[PDB]
This record gives sequence, structure tokens and C-alpha cells, in this order.
Amino acid sequence: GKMFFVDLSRCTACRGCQIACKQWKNLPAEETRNTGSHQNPPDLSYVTLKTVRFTEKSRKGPGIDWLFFPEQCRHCVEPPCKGQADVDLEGAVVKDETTGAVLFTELTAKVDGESVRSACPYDIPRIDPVTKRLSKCDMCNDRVQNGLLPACVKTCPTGTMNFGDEQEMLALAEKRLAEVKKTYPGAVLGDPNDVRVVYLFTRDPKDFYEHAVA
Amino acid sequence: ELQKLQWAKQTTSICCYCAVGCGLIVHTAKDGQGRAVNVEGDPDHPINEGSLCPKGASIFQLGENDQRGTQPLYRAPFSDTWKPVTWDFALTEIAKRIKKTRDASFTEKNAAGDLVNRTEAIASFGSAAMDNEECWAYGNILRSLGLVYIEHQARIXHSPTVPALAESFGRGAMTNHWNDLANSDCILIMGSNAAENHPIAFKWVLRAKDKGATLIHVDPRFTRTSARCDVYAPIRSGADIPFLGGLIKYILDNKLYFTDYVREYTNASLIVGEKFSFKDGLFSGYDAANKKYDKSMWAFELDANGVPKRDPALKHPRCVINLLKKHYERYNLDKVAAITGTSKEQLQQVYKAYAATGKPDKAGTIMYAMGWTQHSVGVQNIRAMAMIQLLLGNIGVAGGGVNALRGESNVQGSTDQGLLAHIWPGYNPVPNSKAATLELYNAATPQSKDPMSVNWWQNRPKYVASYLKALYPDEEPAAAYDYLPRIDAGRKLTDYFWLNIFEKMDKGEFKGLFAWGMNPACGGANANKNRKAMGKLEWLVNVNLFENETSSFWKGPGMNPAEIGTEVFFLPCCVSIEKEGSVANSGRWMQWRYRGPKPYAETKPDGDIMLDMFKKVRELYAKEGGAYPAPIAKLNIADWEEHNEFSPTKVAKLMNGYFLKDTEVGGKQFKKGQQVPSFAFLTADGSTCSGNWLHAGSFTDAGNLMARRDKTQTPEQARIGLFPNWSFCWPVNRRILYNRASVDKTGKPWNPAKAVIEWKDGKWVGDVVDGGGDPGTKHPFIMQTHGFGALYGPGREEGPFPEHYEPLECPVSKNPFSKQLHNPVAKAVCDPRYPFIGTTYRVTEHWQTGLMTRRCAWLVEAEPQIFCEISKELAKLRGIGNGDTVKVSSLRGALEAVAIVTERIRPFKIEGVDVHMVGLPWHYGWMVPKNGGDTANLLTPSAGDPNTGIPETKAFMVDVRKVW
Ligand SMILES: Nc1nc2c(c(=O)[nH]1)N[C@H]1C(S)=C(S)[C@@H](COP(=O)(O)OP(=O)(O)OC[C@H]3O[C@@H](n4cnc5c(=O)[nH]c(N)nc54)[C@H](O)[C@@H]3O)O[C@H]1N2
Ligand SMILES: Nc1nc2c(c(=O)[nH]1)N[C@H]1C(S)=C(S)[C@@H](COP(=O)(O)OP(=O)(O)OC[C@H]3O[C@@H](n4cnc5c(=O)[nH]c(N)nc54)[C@H](O)[C@@H]3O)O[C@H]1N2
Ligand code: SF4
Ligand code: SF4
Ligand code: SF4
Ligand code: SF4
Ligand SMILES: [S]
Ligand SMILES: [W+6]
Repeated sequence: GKMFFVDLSRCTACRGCQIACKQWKNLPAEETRNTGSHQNPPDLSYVTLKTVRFTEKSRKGPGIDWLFFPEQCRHCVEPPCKGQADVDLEGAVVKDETTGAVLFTELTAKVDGESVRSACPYDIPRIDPVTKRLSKCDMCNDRVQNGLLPACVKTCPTGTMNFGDEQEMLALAEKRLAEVKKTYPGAVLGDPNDVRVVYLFTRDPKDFYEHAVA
Repeated sequence: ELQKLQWAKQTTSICCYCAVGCGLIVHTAKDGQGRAVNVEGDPDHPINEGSLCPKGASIFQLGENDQRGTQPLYRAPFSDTWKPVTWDFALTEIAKRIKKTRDASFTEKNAAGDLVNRTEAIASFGSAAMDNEECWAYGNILRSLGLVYIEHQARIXHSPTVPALAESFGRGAMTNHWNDLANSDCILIMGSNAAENHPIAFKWVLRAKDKGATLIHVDPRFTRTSARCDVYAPIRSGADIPFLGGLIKYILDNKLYFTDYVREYTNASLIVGEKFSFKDGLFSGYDAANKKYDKSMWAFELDANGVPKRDPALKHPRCVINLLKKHYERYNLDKVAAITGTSKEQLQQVYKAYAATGKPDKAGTIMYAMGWTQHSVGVQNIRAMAMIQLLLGNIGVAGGGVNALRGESNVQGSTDQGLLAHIWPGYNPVPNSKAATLELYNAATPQSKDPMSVNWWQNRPKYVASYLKALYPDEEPAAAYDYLPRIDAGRKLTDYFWLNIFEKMDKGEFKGLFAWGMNPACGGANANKNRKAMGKLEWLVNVNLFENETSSFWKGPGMNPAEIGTEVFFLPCCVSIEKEGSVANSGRWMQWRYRGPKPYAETKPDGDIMLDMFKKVRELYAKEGGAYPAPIAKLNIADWEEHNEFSPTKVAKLMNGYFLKDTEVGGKQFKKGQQVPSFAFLTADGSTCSGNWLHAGSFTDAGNLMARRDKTQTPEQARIGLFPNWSFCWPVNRRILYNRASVDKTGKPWNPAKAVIEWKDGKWVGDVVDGGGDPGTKHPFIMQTHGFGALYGPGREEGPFPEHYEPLECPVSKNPFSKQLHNPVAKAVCDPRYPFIGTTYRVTEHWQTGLMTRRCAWLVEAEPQIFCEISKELAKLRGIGNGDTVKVSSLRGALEAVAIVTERIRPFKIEGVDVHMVGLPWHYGWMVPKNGGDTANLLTPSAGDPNTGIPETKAFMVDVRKVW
């Protein structure tokens, strides 16, 4: 199986990943407006599989702690979205044996979309108001099967985004956590045993986003 | 197989946005015979390794964009609509407007009776966005037509760097390169927001941190850069020289300078003449009438042979080093902390971290861009950085340098090709009216009598002659010299620059303007004035990707098309990935890129547009005659084309240069037609041509070195990441400039673990040595007259040492360092109705005026509207909530924006009073998108200064009010 390691201690919020995801799949842009934040789109949607969340936290001295969170499906080892949906119809949500990708299919139009979102501990699935299909991050599974990095990983300039075989990436996450703690002592890995997208947070994960961790 | 990329042809390209120079891979349908289907990063490129920021990553949406121009448009006087027209009509009628204006305006001799052979009724803006071969051909077209008002982007962001660093080191360029940042032990980012504005640079900055480096950001605002640095130090607007002067004092007081480096490789030991002095904020030789210095008062004491005297013991009181100590003793931590608003504790931390790189085996680098230098002392800011780097021995070494970050993908190149009013290609000055002959021109170059001083600029006659042979190969250089226009020696140089072109335009003194690859209706300070001023043109040519606020100024806000008589031609050019050519990145890497998809609809490359346009002028002159036809008719354009179109390859070969006959040079035989292998083999006797001497070496008989994609490195090359077989950098593939300073006088590196060059058994190993010669036999700064890195720099208008002169006018009345408040060699109103300091800056997702990126849905998606960033303090004072609509106003204009209330902005304490800063992006404009907002340059002033000619876009007075 494959895995992402996302070292949020290196993120510049360039939003290369957000754009590259849409370029590869030729996704449409949403209608957005500025409501007092650089964050946009404000949320994941049927047409937005990844958005970078921005959070400002006061600190003592000059400046802030500026927290950035490029959100995506965690590609859970034991996916609750699939456990749901398999109630209505098997084949709506499948798991790739080789990569470990969790994949939504066209049959998601036939299941209870709203229910499948609720089952997700990370609040990831989004519904098309018209066709009722569910969408989310698909791990760029076709790229991965063809020996390419996922679009968001390849584009990333800082080394925030990492991808590879699960043992290499777990070994990398443990090694990096130790190094990162020398600068950020309260650094933690997010649900490292449950998921295939392992975020390193510089502090309390919920500071980055309320569903940062399960 | 991936279906999306199956059946598509794969070509390489280079990003069309910033000067990092990231590599792309382009997939084009029908095995190259259709449209682009995908654009992403080139995994093999050594700078980005496949990475792209959102601008680069969205180039597919830029190129395959249905809002792009499809064909020429024409707008008749007083009309209120565009009329589509053929290329034939457009280029024909433009050639006639050029000829009609030239014939009526041309002046062979000025009033004083000197030959000038020019027209002053036409001006040109642009552009750093064109390929290097296009920039070169464009400048030579404009000058063959007799123009002198030739400017582009470089005036604003590049032009301060060139004399600051030239004075200091002998060249104006960024000293190191992007990959080299990874070798630094301490990175000081000051006057730069590199994480947002040069994003792939942070790949290498963070790798420096991984190996133990300290990252420091010094900025008035907390940015996405600041978020990833070890130390964020706030600084008050315009307080940079106090900051840097305190660091110089700290270095001297604590003896953290690199003693051997300073003694041997800087001008520390040189004896300054007794006529030098400084008192109460004024140097000696001040003329209070003319607001100017007599700089001969700053001259060195010369020995019997005309060489500046030296005390290697550094004990003589008039040694540069002793005068330096004296000058900066006023910059104590207490005074500096008060004015900068940086706490003493943080100053000490920053000074300690950075001055530690004064160790021989530690390296510190400074990264700056345009942010901090938009005023009259910007040159002296950069001088201070250079001086610090020289004291610490950081110039010439891996992980060191002054990394003056270039803005646009080819601003280095566009400047290199002389698209500013004062320079020809290769930084040969444009002659003034008193340089009556070529011999007089060549007479101005200073000579050295020091045998250890290479003084390379003595070769200038070879370069000027070779240039003239490139344009006019059937003429003797001395004769060809008379074809090209000359500026008036009487006038101040700034009369020919950006800001004054707008001033003259407003007085109705221009007939025609080229707006070639620029959007001045948004990019020029004081937009309301410029928009009105453009209505006093007779014709306007806009060459551009899309319709924009410049092309269509005549139907802009408040404008009545029926009252505006300007005739406008819009010519749609093609995007970067639809053409072949080179771009020179910030580190001087000259990188070749290839055509992927064919031009969209009936768009053309700039090379074809300009060449076709010139040919029509050439035809008109051949059949009608007219004003002094010779410069046009004799210009060598046959070297510029192949198979009936502009040829990037052939122009590049001409720019490199070739022998016009069998020639012996430097004890080598050369046959006629051979490519010149380096600028060392150029001649002044007509044997050689070369369009740009800097390019000599880039395209030899061995082929196009700019197109090399070879990652082969020796161990010592790979350790610091020189990549010498990847593309080509001027000069002659020297990746790190001044590298002779990186070794002792036996040729042993100061830091063996990060060697740049090394003397290994008879030769230099590593980088290409910057100046030939055995160890210990040459001074290391070969482009300097005297050979030394200049701590003391007496060629600068403001004085030989940087000194704090307040660039903020309105909130300040006293200078704590002297009795001289403002720059004494340089009319702000300060109307009390505008109490806040407005500033403009960039975000990661948009480009320049936003002309390009406001057309890309994914970038608008992330940043859809103009905003105004303010502190919680100012929000409370004005009763503004996060996300409210606010009105920002000044003496010059007004606009609306969305408020962003953030702790990332804080008040400044200036002379006991809280002063609030107000931040705007300058990426917006009325044409597109819906509800985006208009340019922040509605608010900015256009009163520059007679030295720089730069408007103040970083500190200008505004008010902010809530709207409902
Ligand atoms: N995303 C993006 N990148 C770009 C561009 C773009 O439009 N968008 N444009 C490119 C071009 S053409 C250029 S010239 C470069 C310019 O690149 P930068 O110079 O980095 O650009 P800015 O954001 O205008 O200014 C940089 C910083 O200077 C700070 N600053 C303002 N006043 C002062 C001062 O008095 N002192 C100090 N120390 N800092 C101060 C601002 O707060 C800001 O954070 O960027 C290039 N790269
Ligand atoms: N208030 C304020 N004003 C500023 C600045 C600031 O910081 N604040 N920054 C200043 C600086 S440093 C700069 S660089 C200027 C920039 O000002 P401009 O250069 O006028 O800005 P844009 O036109 O947005 O720059 C991109 C242009 O490149 C064109 N282009 C792209 N590719 C090609 C091509 O192949 N051929 C041709 N012919 N055109 C092409 C696009 O059509 C577009 O017009 O703005 C300056 N003005
Ligand atoms: S591309 Fe990398 S650095 Fe940029 S926002 Fe995404 S994860 Fe962060
Ligand atoms: S994060 Fe949610 S949508 Fe993604 S696999 Fe897990 S349960 Fe399913
Ligand atoms: S892995 Fe692919 S689908 Fe998932 S966020 Fe990244 S680019 Fe988008
Ligand atoms: S804009 Fe600059 S950093 Fe971003 S992809 Fe292009 S060259 Fe690289
Ligand atoms: S630029
Ligand atoms: W610029």
C-alpha cells in the first residue's frame, strides 16, 4: 500500500497543490468572494477535492503562529464511508488492493449521500446537488499506478508533501517527527495507524482544523 | 499509460512568471499538431525538480484560454467599439503612423549643434515578458527608428540594484544562484517576501535549515514567509539603513569580520584623501545651491604611479576601514531599536546569528527584492548589504552572496538587451550628445596602473565595435556609430525614464506609444493621471495576450469614448509555451525552451510581429524616402529570419557573435563564419560581430549551450549544486561571481567542505574561475577599476557610505543620527485628511497587474477580490469588522476593498505617536473579473526624485473608512 506523509512544519501556503489538483482533473472553479480571509474556496465541495485552510493564532512577541492545512481524504485503512454505502449498494465505494486508495464510483448516485458524509470521521465527502454523485480526493490513483507521484505531491515546492510505500513513509514520519520536535516540541502525527495520509502537526491538531484528527 | 497524455507530444519549457526559472513539461495533442492538453513540472529540472507554485501550475489555463485575443483589433478616433482587422491592415497602418511621426519629428542636431539623430515624439514601454532574442531585436528596431524613450519594468525593481552592486563588486547582477541557498548557514530575508514571490526558492531555503541554518525575516508585516522563519523581526517602513548600520557597528565593535578577507580582498586598506569628511549628515563637497556633491572631494590618495595608496596594517587614520568604524559608531543598539521599532533583544539575536557567518567556514546570504527600495536612498540600502557581506567574507562563497532577487522571468535578459533609456546591450551606455565620435565614447573608460588589477572593462571597445558590426556589418564601426540616436548631455538622465514619460505624455508631448507586453493603465503609479494622459496620444499600440485596461483605457471608468481621439491598435501575441527562445533567470541561467502547441487562433510570437512591422517601415522608406533613412535601410535583419519568419536560433547565434573574416586572436586561428567561443576573442577592428558581449560563449561551434539539459557534476560541483552542464549562465558559465575571493592566496578554499573553486595541480577546479591567473597574482574583483570589493564607494550620488535619510516624510520631523532629515541630493503634501501609511504588495496567486492571472479561474478562485489588510488597533479605531467593505482614499484617487483584520499588521511607534499601516494588493483592475476591484495605483503618487525616477508605491498617505 501507498501513503502520504504531510509535514505541515514546511508549508508556505503557496496553494500549488490546490491548483495542481484541478489542472490534472480539469476541474471547474467555484464562484468565490473575499469575506475577510485569504482562504478560498472556504470549504471542500463536489468540484473542490483540496483546499488550504488558514488559521491565525496569537503568540507572545511580534507576529503570529499561522497554521496552514491542505485538506484531503485520509484514505482510511478501515474506511467508514465504505462501511456505510455498502448498506445501500456495494460497488459505490471500493478499495484498491495495490495502492490502498479508497475510491468513489458512479454508483454513489444510488446510495444515501448525506449518510455517507456523516459516517466519515474527517467530514470529507461532498455531494453533487444535481447528479447526487459523491466526490473527494482519489489519491491520483491512475497516476500512482503508472509510476507517477500524485499531482499535489509533485507540485509541492517545500517538501511538505511526501508519497511512497507505507513502510518508507512511516519510517520517514518517525524520523522527521524527532527532528521537527527540536523546533516545535508539541509536534504530533495524526492518527498514524488508521490512515494513509499522515499529517505532522506543529501543535494541537484541532488548532489547524476541527476535523484535523478523528 | 495515462489516457490524458497518450497520443500527445511532450516538450520542455520554462515558467513564464517569476525569475526562479522553473522547468515545465508540456503535452500537446495530435503528436504536436493540436492544442496543449496538460502542463506540469519538469521532474528532471535541477531548480524545481517538478515543483510548481499556483502560477506555474496553472499555465495550462493561461494558454488554453477562450478569453485570449484571436486577431488584431482596431479602435478609430472617438469610437466606442473595437473593429476586427487583418494583420496586413494593422502592421501596414502602424508602419505609416511610425513613419509619419518620425519624418515630422526627427532631429539630426540638437539646439547646441551636436548630432543626435533621434525622434522624441514616440516612446516605448516593455517588456521583461519577451524572450531574450525578441528583447534584443526589439531594442535595435526602436533605436534604428531613432527612439531614446525606451523603458520597461526594470526601471522600478531592477535599476537600484545595478549601480549599488556595481559600485561594490563591479557588476550589477545577483551574485549567486537559487540552488546555492541550500549551502548557507544563515539566511537574512529583508525587503523580500520570497515564500510568496519566489516560491520554489523556499525549497532551497528550507534545505539550508535542514542542515542547521537560521532563517531570519525582517519585514513590516508578518507574511507566509515569516511563518516558516526561525526569527521574525518587525521593522518600521524606511528604517532599513539604521538596521543595517547597527549591524556594521556590531560587526566592528565585536571583531566578527573576516580579517584576512577584509585586508586582502576589500578596499579596507586604501587611503582616502584629506578632502573627505562627514559632519551633521553631510559629506564634504556639498553644493547647497544645486543639491549635489563634488565627488572629487572623496577621491583616494594616489601613489607615484596613479594607484590608490594602501596600508596593509590598517593603522593609517584615513584607511577606509578606520573611516568606516568612525562613520557607523553613531548606530548604537538603543538609537537603532527606537527608530526601527525592533526590540534591543531581537536586534542582538539577529546581529549575533548573522555576524557569526564572519567565520571563514560559515556563510551568510542576504535575499532582497523590490519591496524596500522604492525611494531615493534605495541604492544606499543595497550598498549597506554589500558592505556587511564584504566585512564577513560572504562574497564569492557558496551559501553567501547578495541574492538580489529579479522579478520577472526575463527581467535580467530584457535589461541585458538594453531596454532602458541609458543602456545599449551589454551595459554599454547610450551615447550622449558630447560623445561625438566612437573614439571619444571609448575614451571615458577608467584605466588602472596596478598590474594586479585586471580591470576588464578596458575591453569595452571590442564590445561596442562588435555590437555595431552586428547591426551594420557592411559599415566601419566608427561610421555605424552615427546611425544610432544620442541623448542630450545637458539633461538629467531621469528625463528619459518611466515616470517622466508619463509626465510628458500628460503634457501632450508624445504622438505615439508602444505598450508592448505591459499594462501601464494599471502598473503606473497615479493611474487616474496616466489613464487621462493616454487620451492625449494620437496612436497607441498594445501588444498583449488579452484585452486589458491599457488597450481599452478609452472606455474605462468615467471615460467617454466620443471625447477621446486616440487611435488604438491591439495586436494579440502568443503565450510562452507556443514559441521557442531563451529566458535569463535571476542567477543568470540562460535557458532554452521549445514550442509545444501552435499559436492560438491568429496570435503571433513577438519576434514575428516586430519584424513584420519593421519590414513595412523599411518598404515605405524605400519607396517614399523620408527623414535620414540610413539607420533603417542598412540594419541587418537578414540574420534574424529563416523560412520567412523570426528565427530565435539565428538571433541567438548573432547575439553570441561570429567572425566576419579569418582572424588571429589570443594566439588562436579562426576561420570566417565560425562562432565566437567567448567574449575574450572579440576584437575592435571589425573582425568580429556580437549583438551582446555577455552572450559570447552561449552558442558556439559546439552548439546551443543554453539548451543543455545535462546534470553531470563532479563531487565538488555537486556538493554545492553548480550544475555547470545545465543550460548556460553569463559570464562564460561562472555560476558564482567573484569566486576568486573564496580562496586564500595559495588557492585553497576558506571552506573546503563547500569549495567553489580550488587550485589543484596547475588549474582551477569546480566553478569556472572568475578571472584567469595563478593564485595570489590578481585582485579578485576583476570588473572593478582598482580590483577590490568597495566598502567605501565614492561614485555614489548620496556619498561613499550609506547614511540614514528619512524616506517617510509625513510622520517624521527629526533624524536621530544627524541634523539632515531628508536625502540632501533629492514635494509631499501630507494632507491631514489622510493619516495612514498605505503600502502595496503581492500575493502568491496573482501576477503583477493581474492582467494574466485575473483571466485564470483557479487563481481568481483563491483570491477573487481586492482586499485591505489592517491591524485590530485600526479596525477598532475606525469601527471596521473583518470582511466589511471599506473605502481607501488619497489625494490621487479612491477605491473599495474587502477588509482583512489581522494581527499580521501592527502599528508603528514613530516619534512617540502610533502610526497605522494599511496594506493593499496591486493585482486588480476594472476590466476583469466581476467585482474584483480596480488598481491600487489609483491611490499612489507620481512625484519621483531626480536620481532614481521611482514613484513611492510602498509608503503613501491614505484614509480608510467603513462603507455599508
Ligand atoms: N506571487 C508573485 N510573485 C512575484 C510577483 C507577483 O506579482 N506575484 N512579481 C514579481 C516582480 S516583477 C517583482 S519586482 C518581485 C518583487 O518581490 P518582493 O520585493 O518580495 O515584493 P513585495 O511583496 O512588493 O514586497 C516584499 C516585502 O517588502 C516589504 N516591505 C515594505 N516596505 C518595506 C520597508 O521599508 N522595509 C522592508 N525591509 N521591507 C519592506 C513588504 O511588506 C513585503 O512583504 O516579485 C516577483 N514575484
Ligand atoms: N503600486 C505598485 N505598482 C507597481 C509595483 C508595485 O509593487 N506596486 N510593481 C512594479 C513592478 S516591479 C513591475 S514588474 C511592474 C509590472 O507592470 P506590467 O508589466 O505592466 O504588468 P502586467 O502587464 O500585469 O505584466 C504581465 C504582462 O506580460 C504580458 N505578456 C506575457 N507573456 C507575453 C509575451 O510572450 N509577449 C508579450 N508581448 N507580452 C507578454 C501580459 O499580457 C501582461 O501584459 O509594475 C510596477 N508597478
Ligand atoms: S504545495 Fe506544498 S507548500 Fe504549497 S500549500 Fe501545498 S503543501 Fe503547502
Ligand atoms: S477520510 Fe472519510 S471519505 Fe476518505 S476514506 Fe476515510 S472515511 Fe472515507
Ligand atoms: S492526491 Fe490527487 S486527487 Fe488527491 S488532493 Fe492530491 S492532486 Fe488532488
Ligand atoms: S512563478 Fe516562479 S516559483 Fe512559481 S512556478 Fe513559475 S518560476 Fe517557479
Ligand atoms: S520586473
Ligand atoms: W518587477
